[PDB]
Amino acid sequence: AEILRAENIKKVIRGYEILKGISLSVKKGEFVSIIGASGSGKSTLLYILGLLDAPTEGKVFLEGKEVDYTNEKELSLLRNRKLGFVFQFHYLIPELTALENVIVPMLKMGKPKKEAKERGEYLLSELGLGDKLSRKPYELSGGEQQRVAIARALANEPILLFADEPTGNLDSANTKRVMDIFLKINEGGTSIVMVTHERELAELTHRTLEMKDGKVVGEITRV
Amino acid sequence: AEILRAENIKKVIRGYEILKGISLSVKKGEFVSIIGASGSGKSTLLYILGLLDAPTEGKVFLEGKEVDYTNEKELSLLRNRKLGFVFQFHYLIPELTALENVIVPMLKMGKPKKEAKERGEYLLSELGLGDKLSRKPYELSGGEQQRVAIARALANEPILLFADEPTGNLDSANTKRVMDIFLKINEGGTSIVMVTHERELAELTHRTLEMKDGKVVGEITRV
Ligand SMILES: [Mg+2]
Ligand SMILES: [Mg+2]
Repeated sequence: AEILRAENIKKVIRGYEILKGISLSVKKGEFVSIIGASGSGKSTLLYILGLLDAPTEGKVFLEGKEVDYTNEKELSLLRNRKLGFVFQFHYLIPELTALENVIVPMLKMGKPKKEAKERGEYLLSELGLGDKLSRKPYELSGGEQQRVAIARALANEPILLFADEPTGNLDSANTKRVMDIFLKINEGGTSIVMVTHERELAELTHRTLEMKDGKVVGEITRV
Repeated sequence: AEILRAENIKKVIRGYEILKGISLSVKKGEFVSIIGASGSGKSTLLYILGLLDAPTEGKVFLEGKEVDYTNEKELSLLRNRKLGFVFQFHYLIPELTALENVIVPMLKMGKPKKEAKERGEYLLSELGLGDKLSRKPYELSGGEQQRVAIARALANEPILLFADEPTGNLDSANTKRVMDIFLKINEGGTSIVMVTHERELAELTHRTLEMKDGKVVGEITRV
């Protein structure tokens, strides 16, 4: 039940081939991790798979349909409708409450405000922030802000979450809390593709792609 | 040449007096730091001085005029016109370039786009990011993102910068780079009030207020 495929993806950045021909697929419901040395192309690949950057060569298919990277507005539309993102950085809006931050993407897509606020409240309860709904981000710790960002990532019921180093800058306890959140999300059926520096975190996922110098050099599958 | 004064500031949060009666002033051009144990009220004070939160009791005067905290829109107006903010977190907008992120506040105040973009480019050059103008935030490291945030803080030519733990999550080299940036800004004449966990950073400032249990308990002046 493919949800994502890449075919012969290459990416040139400043005259160098950062990605050198990658093909992969991801099934609906799968938790896939990507590991490899710094400069291997892991984040570059994730940004292409997540419709943030276009490939130089190759094709990407989302839910079995080829992605057209040539109209920015239409690409943003598809991305906002289908995908959610978590990064090391939380990109909260500091003048808005934790609740308001979560419903932003829903309002953007035209979801009615009542319905949107209820969803933002369900999501935030789900992620241990029911008590911080009205808090502004500069009041929240990094770990709490990550939980706001994950709630927001789930706002439009995405079919795929992309996570780029989601536990960076997080202590042990918050790293475990956030990884457990991802595990529970994936259990509910949402696919996740996660780039990580931590092999111990990759070990908790169903499949790991190992990268080196812009190629996939290894694949690890865990049952 | 007073730029800021607080008179008998108290702040009740969830039925407890977090700030218990604080009076202070800051002169134009001064670099003031605030230190003290966790729970001393340092960040709470900074948010009131920076017009982000209202006091429960007391008065704040900015450029010798009493601040009215009762109309949110008018308070936001004054804050956006006069003050800039740096936090441990960078609050960048990840779909916008480093340049676009800096001019946001200028456009908000009605500054023409050409003039705004030139300023955003001057500021970013000034802070070692001239080469990252078109980079999206998820490409930038935490240290670089802080430099984008400091540029943005300077966008409307504020009379006062407030910095809350601006070097948290930053390594040694970036901590020094960011502190040096603050020192250069202050040299140019901009006042800065900075909350920090690091006494070694407070030692580089002109004056330090020491807090304990919601009061100023000590003051250190350095020439
Ligand atoms: Mg991680
Ligand atoms: Mg600091």
